[PDB]
Amino acid sequence: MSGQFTGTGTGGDVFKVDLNEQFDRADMVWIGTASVLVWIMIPGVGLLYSGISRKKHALSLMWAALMAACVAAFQWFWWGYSLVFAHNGSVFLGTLQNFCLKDVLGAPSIVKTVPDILFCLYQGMFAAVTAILMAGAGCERARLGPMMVFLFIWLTVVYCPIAYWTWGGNGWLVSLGALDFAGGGPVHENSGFAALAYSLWLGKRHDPVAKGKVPKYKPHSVSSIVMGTIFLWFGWYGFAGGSTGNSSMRSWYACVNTNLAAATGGLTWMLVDWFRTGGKWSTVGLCMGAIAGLVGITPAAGYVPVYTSVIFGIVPAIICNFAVDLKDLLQIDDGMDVWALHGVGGFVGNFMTGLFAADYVAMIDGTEIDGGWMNHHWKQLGYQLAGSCAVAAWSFTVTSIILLAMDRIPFLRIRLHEDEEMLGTDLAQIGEYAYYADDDPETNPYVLEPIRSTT
Amino acid sequence: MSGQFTGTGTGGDVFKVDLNEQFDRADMVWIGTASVLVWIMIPGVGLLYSGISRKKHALSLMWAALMAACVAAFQWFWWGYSLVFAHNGSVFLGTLQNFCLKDVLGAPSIVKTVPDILFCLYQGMFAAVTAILMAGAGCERARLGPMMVFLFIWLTVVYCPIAYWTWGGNGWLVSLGALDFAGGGPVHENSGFAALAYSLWLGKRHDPVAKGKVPKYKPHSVSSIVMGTIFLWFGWYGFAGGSTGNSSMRSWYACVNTNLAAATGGLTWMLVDWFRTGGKWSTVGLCMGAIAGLVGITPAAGYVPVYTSVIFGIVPAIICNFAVDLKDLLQIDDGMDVWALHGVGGFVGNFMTGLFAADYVAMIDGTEIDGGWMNHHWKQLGYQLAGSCAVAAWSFTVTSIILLAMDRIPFLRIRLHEDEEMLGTDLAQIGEYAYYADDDPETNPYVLEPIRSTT
Amino acid sequence: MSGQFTGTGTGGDVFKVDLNEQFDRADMVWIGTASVLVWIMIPGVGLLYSGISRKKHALSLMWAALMAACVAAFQWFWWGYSLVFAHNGSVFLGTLQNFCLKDVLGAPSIVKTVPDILFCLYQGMFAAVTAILMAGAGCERARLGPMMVFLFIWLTVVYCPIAYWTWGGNGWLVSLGALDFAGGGPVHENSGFAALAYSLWLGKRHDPVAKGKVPKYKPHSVSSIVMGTIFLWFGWYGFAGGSTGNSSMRSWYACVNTNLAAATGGLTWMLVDWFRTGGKWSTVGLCMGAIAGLVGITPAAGYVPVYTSVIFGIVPAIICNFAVDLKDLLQIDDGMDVWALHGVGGFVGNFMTGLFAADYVAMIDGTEIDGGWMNHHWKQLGYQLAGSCAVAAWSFTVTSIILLAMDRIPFLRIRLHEDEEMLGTDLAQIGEYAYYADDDPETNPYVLEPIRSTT
Repeated sequence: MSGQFTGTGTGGDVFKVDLNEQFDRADMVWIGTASVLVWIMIPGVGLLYSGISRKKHALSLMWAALMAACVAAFQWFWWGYSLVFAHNGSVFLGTLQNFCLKDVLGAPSIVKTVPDILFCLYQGMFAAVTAILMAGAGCERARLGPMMVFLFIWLTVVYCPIAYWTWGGNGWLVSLGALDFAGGGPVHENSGFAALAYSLWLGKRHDPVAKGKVPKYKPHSVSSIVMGTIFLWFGWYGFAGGSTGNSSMRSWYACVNTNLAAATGGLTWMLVDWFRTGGKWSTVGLCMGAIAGLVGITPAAGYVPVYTSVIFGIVPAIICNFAVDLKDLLQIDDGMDVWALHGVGGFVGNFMTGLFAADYVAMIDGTEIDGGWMNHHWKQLGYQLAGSCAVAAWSFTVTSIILLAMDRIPFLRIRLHEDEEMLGTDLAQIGEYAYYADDDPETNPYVLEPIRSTT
Repeated sequence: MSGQFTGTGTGGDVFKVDLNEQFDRADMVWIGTASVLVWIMIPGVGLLYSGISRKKHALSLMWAALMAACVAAFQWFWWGYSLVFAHNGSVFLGTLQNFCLKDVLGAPSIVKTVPDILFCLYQGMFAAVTAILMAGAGCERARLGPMMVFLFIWLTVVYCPIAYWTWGGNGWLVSLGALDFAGGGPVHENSGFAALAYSLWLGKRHDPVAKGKVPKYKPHSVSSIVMGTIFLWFGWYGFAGGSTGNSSMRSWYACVNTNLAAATGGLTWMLVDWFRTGGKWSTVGLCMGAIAGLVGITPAAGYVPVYTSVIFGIVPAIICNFAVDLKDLLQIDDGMDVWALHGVGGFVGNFMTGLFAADYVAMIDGTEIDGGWMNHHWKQLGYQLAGSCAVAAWSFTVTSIILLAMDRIPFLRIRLHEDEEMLGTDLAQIGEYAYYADDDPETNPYVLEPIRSTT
Repeated sequence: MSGQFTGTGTGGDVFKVDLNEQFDRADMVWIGTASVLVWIMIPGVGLLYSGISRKKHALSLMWAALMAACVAAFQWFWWGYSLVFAHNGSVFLGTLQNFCLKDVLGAPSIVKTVPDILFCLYQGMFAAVTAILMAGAGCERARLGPMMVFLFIWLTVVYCPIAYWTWGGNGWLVSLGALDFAGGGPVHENSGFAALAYSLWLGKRHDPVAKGKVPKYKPHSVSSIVMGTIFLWFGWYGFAGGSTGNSSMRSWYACVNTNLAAATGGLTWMLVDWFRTGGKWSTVGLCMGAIAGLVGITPAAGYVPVYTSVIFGIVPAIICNFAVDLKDLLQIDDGMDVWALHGVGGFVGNFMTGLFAADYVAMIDGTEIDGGWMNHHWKQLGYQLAGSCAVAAWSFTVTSIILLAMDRIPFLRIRLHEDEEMLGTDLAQIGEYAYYADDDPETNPYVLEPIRSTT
């Protein structure tokens, strides 16, 4: 009544109008397919960080990726989507108008080429990828119940505000003119500096794997590293290629850039390791460099000329390779790989987007930008820096607050203090905890949860 | 001659007309993509049931999934497609009009938005998923040759009639008005009660893993469980999202519902295990609950409001978690996990579809239904029950007949009697059977087939 | 200026025209999705050939697949795409007009339904699949630096000319009328006869695994075989289904043919092994037969009637199964599995395409061909043979030249002579090479590179 297209609410009355008439069907199919591709990045993250670990984590990140898929999907439905995309928000956050996805259907989303329900599906996968990056960064000696509560809180007050600034209709970074093609701020920079907060507050200090003359690479499972890198590179075609919101050839241009950045990242990191080790070929390094290039190109893929995409592989791979060495200077391992690849890599890619963004690349599908230094729009570089500094500041500070507030509450503390922690070898010889005898997550039906040596 | 569009046979003469003009190209692309996604559910099933097993099966279900992909694809081409979709069928079964896919091309299928050749591709994947569920349920001490003959027969006289009732142009459940969005009857309820027939006739009785005080969860391979659950959740976007037959936003609505049902299923099952074990976190339980929610939402995903999708996770996860305990009461393990998740989960989801189905959800793409209790269409619940009872009755009874008839034929008996079965340790010390020395399917080039201790 | 559609160069001025208006959006979405699917075939190849190996390769092919993805993507961007698709080529090779993908954007590609940038993405995946087939065939005792230089050279002077003959605007096989639906010449025949050149020049002679009474199947990892076969069959829907360049139902017809050829290949090979071993069921054989059928149907999938697709499974599976026995006659293992499946299988499929190709199958999307023996176009068979003989001759001869020229240059030699090769057990007891103590690529951070026993 008349139920015709409103652009608001559900978008119109399905008994009176065909809400699909507002959208190009092929735009919708590509973003639906891209959503399925982003979903498999979630176990990709878990396999990557399970395999790279120089310590045997009690919690298996391949399994924890499914936990994170569950918690993130519930959080997004409950209020995460609304806090980012309620079409009635301020410049810093949305509202609860779409609580429990009420009225999320056929109105054109902030990306006008797809309806709200499809943009909800797609952008929910980005929230889930960020959740498993965060669970991966903070997984060492984590308690599972507190970890799930932590992810729910962290998505609500760290991810959703930064996403709003980046993508929301009134978000202040959008208005400023900062460029972030595929969510490098909300996913990579954000999770990387949240990882850093974990590292400096809850990570183990003077860690035996980061202390003295110890190997930079000493992986738990190379096959897990490679399988994770496979799922991540495969899924990144949806992550970057879908960030146009349409079926135009800017989507395929973005995919070419993504593949070439991954390829030149992997080769660059391996070559850097070859110089730095005196002639060894680093299995871990090739995979880390592919990830550095994928992270590097994320803010840029739909904005930069194809030949510059090799720079988004080369330069993040070099800078991140040396960032990992900071684990030695701090003597801290926990959380630091996620910070090195996603935090440093995300900062570097965002910065370089202000150099190489081109108005004629964006205009492949009609997208209008001032451009970067390629267009002599010199001010663009400061817009990038303002966004990166704001994301890093908010993620680091608020994550720190959550971690330290939970640490003060005994049943929410995410990581026990060691003097509180009964060893699994001793739990096993108690009958109530005999299942700790099996310390191999491939056969144990139960998570080897940290237990307070107070019962 | 004139070769114009007939709606029958091949659909028209390709030298005179463009058969593609009848269809929206984006509808076709989504259903083609959805078909590829359903295909990877096939190894998903195999990995899931290989990993969950409390017994070391001689036949590897990850490998047997490829066997099932082969046998199902051949059966579907030979006559399975025709028995379901020959456009000239009765109310209980189709015909042999499309034997060896004769004349399967460009006529609009029973789903009018895609042509016959594409609907054949898509629906053939559902048959294959059901084949590996059945091979998984009956895999313990199976003989491979008899198993392949069994699957061919079972698809023909169990799957294809139930599929016809559910999807065929004249199928009686269609006419009755029963709702089954994505094939929960033909795939899940059907395979689950066929599994039950296996369990009660050919499964081992007084089984040491189900007898006395034994662990409910004792998995063969947690990594296989998790990888299977990954492929299943990823592929389920095609399974449910493609069941609209089109590129409309009802497809994406169905995907949101599927993801939220999986997410709330996984968390619910894990929480139930946490209460029931006194505080342990169940690795197996999280994955089983995701599957219970995916099964639960299958008949409902394109029919129910988004906020009700959490109920299709919560309630199947609870009921299935207690259904698994029935393995203790019966002291039978073999076949029972497939019955618990797909049979019980499929029944519960189908039942709840009669409660929560809504005419305004179906109408997102113009689909016309009376609705469920959400529309005060109280009679809908009895239509659901009639379908579930008919599927369970046919699958249980006819599977029982096939299994017991094959058991009476020495060269077709699917599972040897134990008193007929030479132990692999003794075969190994015979020179003709020395390859039984390697009882690990990761390195053995040969299936460790059960051998009659009569040669 | 006027910047309107030119059909050349970038295709027009993005500030004046919408280059996307030239293309059906759903055609573009399917080819973008198909590109992502071909990408996962790359690790598919690596897992397959890592798992089938009867020798423990020091270089892990699952990891080397990512290396090959990197080197192939760079080579394609640098000049590989231009050497195949520069719209200004001769009848044997392209040019450097699109060096570093200059001007590759919105002009219609040689496949007029997609733009250059998308055809570049798609066809680059075929180059990468061929790169990992070649790295797999030559992986035994390979040195990694020389291998990467070899792949770059081999793509440039073996792959790119054969691809040009097959797909280029003026390619001589195109003009002759040879049929090759999905690149069976450039990918399978080419890599298979390049593998053969490796086998006969650099492979080990009188090899203990191929000499005397030794098992035909003795795999390194059955799970790797199965996972590789999963990724290959899943990805082949993009490989074959995308080779129409469009969203028509010829794409879905091609997928039905691909699935049925894989299915009948797998069953046929397993049955042949069952007869030939006296009743054993071959795990490796089922997977090899699926690959033989996938290779067999590649030149044919969009050209032959559905019922003939079973012949593209049966006949390649039989001929390839006996081709593998040639490893016994030669007493050579290295490289020969890639030749047997891709070289022999590719030749057989190409040959049979001249028998079974049908003008009424091609015309499903308007494609015009004379047809094969199904249309009494008897000359078609000689066109197939001319292409297969030219591909095999060029690939074998030029690969031989590259391998033997690199062998003469000490720092480029791909495989050390054994008398040059220090054993890993002795390297380990040197302090500079102690990391050779860990000969298991699952935990070693470094490739176990062959070292000259001269330092």
